[PDB]
Amino acid sequence: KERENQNKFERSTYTNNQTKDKKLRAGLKKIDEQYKKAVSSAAATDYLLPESNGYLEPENELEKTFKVQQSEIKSSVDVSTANKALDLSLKEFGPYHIKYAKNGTHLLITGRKGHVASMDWRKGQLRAELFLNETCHSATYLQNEQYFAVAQKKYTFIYDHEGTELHRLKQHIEARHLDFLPYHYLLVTAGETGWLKYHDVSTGQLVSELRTKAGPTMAMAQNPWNAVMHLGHSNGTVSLWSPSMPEPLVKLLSARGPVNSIAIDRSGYYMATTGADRSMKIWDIRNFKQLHSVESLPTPGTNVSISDTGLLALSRGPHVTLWKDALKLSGDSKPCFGSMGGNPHRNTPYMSHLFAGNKVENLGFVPFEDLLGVGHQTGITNLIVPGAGEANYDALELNPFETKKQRQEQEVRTLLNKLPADTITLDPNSIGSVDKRSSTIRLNAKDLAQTTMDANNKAKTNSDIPDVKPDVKGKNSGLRSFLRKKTQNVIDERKLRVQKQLDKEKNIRKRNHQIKQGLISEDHKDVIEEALSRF
Amino acid sequence: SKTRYYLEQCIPEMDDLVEKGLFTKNEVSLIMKKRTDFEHRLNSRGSSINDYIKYINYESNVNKLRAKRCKRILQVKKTNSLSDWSIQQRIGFIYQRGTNKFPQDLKFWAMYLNYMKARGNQTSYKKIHNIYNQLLKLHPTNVDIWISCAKYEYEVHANFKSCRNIFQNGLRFNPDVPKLWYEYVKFELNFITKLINRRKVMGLINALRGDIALTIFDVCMKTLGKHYINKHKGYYAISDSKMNIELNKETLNYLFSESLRYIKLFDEFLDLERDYLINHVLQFWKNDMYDLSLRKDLPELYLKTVMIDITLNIRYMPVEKLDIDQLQLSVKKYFAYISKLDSASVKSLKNEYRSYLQDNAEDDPRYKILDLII
Amino acid sequence: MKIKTIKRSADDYVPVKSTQESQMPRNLNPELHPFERAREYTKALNATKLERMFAKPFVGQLGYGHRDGVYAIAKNYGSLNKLATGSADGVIKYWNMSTREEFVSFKAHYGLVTGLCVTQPRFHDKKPDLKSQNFMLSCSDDKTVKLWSINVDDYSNKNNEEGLIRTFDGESAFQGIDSHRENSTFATGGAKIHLWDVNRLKPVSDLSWGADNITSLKFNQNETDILASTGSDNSIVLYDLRTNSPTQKIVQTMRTNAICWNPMEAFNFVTANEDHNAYYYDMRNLSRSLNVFKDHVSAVMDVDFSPTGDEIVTGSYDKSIRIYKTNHGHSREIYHTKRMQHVFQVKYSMDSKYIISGSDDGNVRLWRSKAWERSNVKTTREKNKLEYDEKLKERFRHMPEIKRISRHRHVPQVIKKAQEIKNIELSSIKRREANERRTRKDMPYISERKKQIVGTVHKYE
Amino acid sequence: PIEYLLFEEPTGYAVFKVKLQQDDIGSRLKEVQEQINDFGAFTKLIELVSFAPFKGAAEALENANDISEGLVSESLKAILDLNLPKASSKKKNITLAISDKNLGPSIKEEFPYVDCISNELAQDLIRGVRLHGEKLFKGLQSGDLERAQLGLGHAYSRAKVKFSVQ
Amino acid sequence: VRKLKHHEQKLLKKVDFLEWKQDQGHRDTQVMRTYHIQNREDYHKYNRICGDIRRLANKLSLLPPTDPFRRKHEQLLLDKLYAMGVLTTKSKISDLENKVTVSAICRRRLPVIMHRLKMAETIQDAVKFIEQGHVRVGPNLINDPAYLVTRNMEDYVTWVDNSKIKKTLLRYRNQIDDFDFS
RNA sequence: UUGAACAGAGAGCAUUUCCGGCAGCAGAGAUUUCAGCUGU
Repeated sequence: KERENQNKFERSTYTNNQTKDKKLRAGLKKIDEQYKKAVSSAAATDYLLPESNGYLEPENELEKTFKVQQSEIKSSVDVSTANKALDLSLKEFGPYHIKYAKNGTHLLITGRKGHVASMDWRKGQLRAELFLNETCHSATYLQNEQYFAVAQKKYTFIYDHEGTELHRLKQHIEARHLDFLPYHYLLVTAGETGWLKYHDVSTGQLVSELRTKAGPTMAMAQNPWNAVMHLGHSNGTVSLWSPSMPEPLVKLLSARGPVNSIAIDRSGYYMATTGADRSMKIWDIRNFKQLHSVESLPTPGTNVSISDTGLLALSRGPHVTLWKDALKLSGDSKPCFGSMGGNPHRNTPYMSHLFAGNKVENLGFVPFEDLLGVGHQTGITNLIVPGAGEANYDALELNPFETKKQRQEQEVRTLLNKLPADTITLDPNSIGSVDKRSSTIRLNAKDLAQTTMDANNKAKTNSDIPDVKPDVKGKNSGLRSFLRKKTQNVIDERKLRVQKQLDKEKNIRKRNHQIKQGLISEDHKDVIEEALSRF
Repeated sequence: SKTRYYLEQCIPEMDDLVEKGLFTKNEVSLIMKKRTDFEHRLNSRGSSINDYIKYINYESNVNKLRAKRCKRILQVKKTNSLSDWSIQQRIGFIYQRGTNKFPQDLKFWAMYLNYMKARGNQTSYKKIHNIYNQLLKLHPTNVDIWISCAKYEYEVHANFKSCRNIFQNGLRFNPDVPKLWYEYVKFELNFITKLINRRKVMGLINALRGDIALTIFDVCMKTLGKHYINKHKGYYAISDSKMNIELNKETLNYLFSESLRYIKLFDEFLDLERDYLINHVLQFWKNDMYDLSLRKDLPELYLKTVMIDITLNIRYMPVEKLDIDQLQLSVKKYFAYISKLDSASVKSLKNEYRSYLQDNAEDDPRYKILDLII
Repeated sequence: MKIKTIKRSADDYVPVKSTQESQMPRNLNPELHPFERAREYTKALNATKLERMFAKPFVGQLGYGHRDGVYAIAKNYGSLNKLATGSADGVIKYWNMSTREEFVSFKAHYGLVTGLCVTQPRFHDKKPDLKSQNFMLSCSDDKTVKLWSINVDDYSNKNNEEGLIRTFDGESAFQGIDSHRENSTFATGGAKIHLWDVNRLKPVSDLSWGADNITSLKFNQNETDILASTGSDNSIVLYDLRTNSPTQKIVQTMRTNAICWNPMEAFNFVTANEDHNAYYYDMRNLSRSLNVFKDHVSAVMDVDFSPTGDEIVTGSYDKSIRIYKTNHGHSREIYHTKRMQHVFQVKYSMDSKYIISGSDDGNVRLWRSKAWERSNVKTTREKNKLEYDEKLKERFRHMPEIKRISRHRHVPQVIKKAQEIKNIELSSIKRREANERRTRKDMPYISERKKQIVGTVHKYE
Repeated sequence: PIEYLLFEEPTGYAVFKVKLQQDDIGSRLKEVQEQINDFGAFTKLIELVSFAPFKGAAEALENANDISEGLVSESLKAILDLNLPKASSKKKNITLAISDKNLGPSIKEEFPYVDCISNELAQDLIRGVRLHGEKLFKGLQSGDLERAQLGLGHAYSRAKVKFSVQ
Repeated sequence: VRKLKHHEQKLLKKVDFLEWKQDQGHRDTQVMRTYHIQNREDYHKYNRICGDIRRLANKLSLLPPTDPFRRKHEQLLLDKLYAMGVLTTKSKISDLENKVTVSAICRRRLPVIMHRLKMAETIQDAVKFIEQGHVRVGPNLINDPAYLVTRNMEDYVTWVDNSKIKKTLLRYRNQIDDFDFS
């Protein structure tokens, strides 16, 4: 019941800023007891969790954590991990865009000249290698290692497991950025057209075309928590999109100049964006407040990536530089480069690497291992980053050790429970709710009778009229705002009685001004008009 | 699955085991990962009784480490909370699962029963009675379960009526094994010896004889004979009279060698009338089983019956007051043998001579015994 | 520097021997499992669609049916698969509802067999072999109540005098009949309601409120000495046999065609009457129904409780039966067929899983209670899956996109059109009532549960 | 209700304890009639509690002839006395399921607290355990049941015909 | 992907991972398989041209049936495509909408003209032979298989001289004259 | 329908009756476990 890690398992609910029905009160006590019992027996599983995340801790003060070479790491770790830290070297086809699968099993490299390859990177099994002689840009897997989508010279192509072409997308005119929403089965695409396109991969149907209306799209990342896509344009504007709304759900002014790279935490809370104004920014995403602004980098951060344990890798040409606990709200977590005189409130880099001769293309963490695979101008290189991988995976979401029968069955299972595209909101706790209109107090038809009664008495009681008040500075008197917002040709009875009540309000303001200034006494209310009433 | 269910049935004891701070969290994780290995191997496919046994051995070792570490950390024998009974409850339940999954393994059944008896004051004899009940329903043929069951309820609990019920039900199931019969006679003479020695003790402070054992001897011989003749020449009795008579003598040899074993294991009950309770067996041997014990074959066993009868009161020490008082009895028996048989008279005289020369100042009486046997 | 990485060790996750399942190392983090509302929403939606494609409720008609329409049905309350039906040309039958074949068929009477029920007849001189004979008695409008024995194949204990062990006789016709669950007693309604026992050939007593005829009876099930009756002066009269006397009547707007008592609440009953709804009434306060089940379009002819006391089944004169939950007040499922005409007698089998319907084309049909539930025994994986789906449909029950699927059936043409014109007439009388409520002063609000009780003897304070 | 089951077979007598009742009113339905071919849905219904084997081929032949002409033998009496609980003779007897409607009276003559059921529900539970056989027994018997049935069928036939080898 | 069971096949009817609706039945793949088209966009670069001819024939049929602008331009387009070999006959004007087709423009390629002239055995071997540089039209060697060989210009498809294939057919009929190199 | 005596089952329901607190010691079972009495 005490459970030091319950706040990770808590679920937030509706607060309005208690009942008398006994049966409903019992139902609500049962609901609250069941919720607390399920949270406690859910959070009591960290005893059962098998592995533990890695670390590298300096054990000294002369040992800085970032001056540790990969040679020292590969000596100090075991042979399975130092054999996983691969190094492909493929010099003639161009800068290699690297993508992994969603589990750590497969790798998909995409040379800029023509060279695409889907492989098992920890076996030695390559299962597609194809030299599409035109300049390919990016590639992703779709829902398995079985299908992969490549963004070629203009058209996006979809190839199967052994490389045969399955589809040539006539839309997706010039993709440069591909992505996949795997619960929703949507291939997302942006590029040199200013359009964002979602292609439902199961049925085969373009779910949405969205005008970004900001020229070519410079960076694009997926928020894994709610599957909204963050794009990054040439204004230094990040924009959060959903396939339901033909506009961005949010528009953030992140940087000056363009935006080079976007990366999102897997808890959907933080976003690191680097722009070409040599600046990195860390954003809260659930509140859209800017946490950190690391400005004046030595050279513009061309790539950002965020692991499953909140590490933050930045690439600025040849350099790769990782910070640990830079996704926090304290200012003493802002990622710096040097602790001026050993200041322990400064976030010096976790580690670093200099890909000396070349310039890195893009980073991607291997999903469930302690590796950061970065693709560069001559091939691929995994980097053993010890603090940067979810060690305790869930095996009935996605499984590194899966078999062919488990792959077949999990494929049909997720295909069956494919979420629709319209359930992509800014938060996924919104699709059991009631409307944000349609009032909270449930109307038990006595109030519906009362609503018809006030609607039947809106005339001759003036319920749909602003009430008379002379003491509200009559240049903004509400009734004059009614008469001014209405169109000045038409006459209707509502504006007739608003006109009458405005003149009445002006008369009461006239007599209050007169008996404030003292030209007249208390009421003396027009003796002969009193007598001539009844006529 | 269900490995997840059992694996999270195991967490409140280690909530307790970290609260009472003897095991830290970092080693609760270690015993829990080994528990994960074992639980998956148990209730997946491809399982074995050795996986059950290795789980029980690991749970005993972590229990003993928990007791040792509770003594060493807290200087207290037991923390009188959940942590001390729950792992014994776990070991009992692993045993229960393994016995309900593989109920062909008497080794695992016996390890269950030995653990549940030797659990101590924590256990219940109704929790022993239920697992003896289901083991005995599963294996009605394996007689050593009934033997151990009655011996548990007598030589621990001493409930004589219920051990009588156990032996009567087991003899309803297999009236063919002589081991069950001989252990029933053993129980009953154990019972009457405890009965008459408590009679002697209560007499010293301040009806029921071996007749029950004689009746179970009677029905023991009758049923064992019926089952052996119905057993051999198995499928049918399609035979001639030569096979009938030869098989009837064959059952007689089997039955009477076993009643010899009854006597040689009957004699050691020296607090009651061993003479009378061997005299009833000698009297039952004296009658005929339609195979003519003294009129015909089993004539060497007729000599063995006469020899047992002659030594029945001559079961004596070297102190030969009784032998001097009743040597004329053996002399009259040897005279009756010399008056009737021809080669058996010679064999009985020679065997009585070697009997005196084996079971024989006092050497002058030994010359008198040699000149009495000469 | 200390360096630790992720070590997977490859034996804890992919097993050594080839004959066992792989592990499922597992992490209950919500960040691991992201879309927790949409994922179980689409599971609830797929569950509702799978319910709507697994709904196949018709099991089978039993036998070849009668010749002239089934007007009386009684299940026997101790044995699960035996059910006795009486036609309108006399021939009553005992049914084995597993093979769906008759044990025996008796030309019982010459007029209509107007009611029948079952018994364990406690004679004081004969012990009836209840494990081999089953007993049903039957009243008619040739003025007779006959009691029959049936040879029954349910045990093999023994190893034969079937028909008409005795013939009770009256002076007027008989309409309904129901038996006490103990003490060999039964009661018949007719021109007047009599109480009988199976020993004497004459009524023990006559328990008549007035000289108005009696159309239906039911005994109570627990608290086994309270009778209830429907008289054709729209009347519901309770009877108490501890005082051997009538108890209280209420008079309604239209005539009650059937009563059935609650097996699990002992004082609640449900009346099925001619205004096309069924009223769930309390015995200890008969001034208001405590539920109204409102979905038929013609005169409701019979009602039954499930033996769990949880839902009622209700067959009417539109050719359809309907299952209502007890706590709601509207339908839960309609069963119709083209070959089912004018369903007159509906019972809920004692399993609470099947529903027996007797129409007037001759036939007796078996329906499922839950039309999407099969009857096999279920392994633990699919039992957990199916009750998970039912809990998920329950909590998402009124999202619009799954409400409009779990609400939707194919109702036949006449019942549909009668429903929609009843809806427009109901909206017109609501609107005109609201207008006259706007004008006049003394317009009270009578509740829907009091809209139909034109009076009560022995008023309440 | 079908609480215990009696299956006689050439190795011995077995008493099963019924866990779940198969469906009575839908007993001819498709899923109910294929759950006795499925094993993962038959072990939900039937569970073994006792198996008393035979002494040999002599006792097996005598018991096969007694089970033929419907007489309760001593081994059958012993196993039913061990397994079936002491119910009433007048109010809710215990309930055994057999395959022979004229073995029924012979069992009720010895144990009058036992109702013997042989209708089609007990019949298809019986044919379920005859269909599965060695899997239900949890590995506890010695002897190949195929060789047992071969020897027993030859024994029964030679006895019934009075086959002479002389 | 796993040959869905019956409730799955009923619950997800539109799922198909290979054939989509925008593929138009894989006719790019199918006619480029028929005529052995090397690179992927040749079908669609021909499809733009078939679309332009069919658009123009549509707009040009929408004019009144008597006016000479309509009649003259339909005859000019019809003679143009017939002399380009894309059409087979200039008989009726509904050939401009029915029978102009990417497979027609592809049948007018050079390896297909080779195969229909019996200069190879199949379209793949014709593609191999003119990738290997044996085939000239007129005097000049042609090296890419995409070359479109009009009605006049298919009287000049020959092999080059000194080609081993010309040498071997002349020496098959033992008419090989080694004076003129082959 | 009730009661008696008898035979049970473990399958229910409690509780302030003791124990799961230590020494002295015998006895039983393979250096450890179990089986009762004199004061807490």
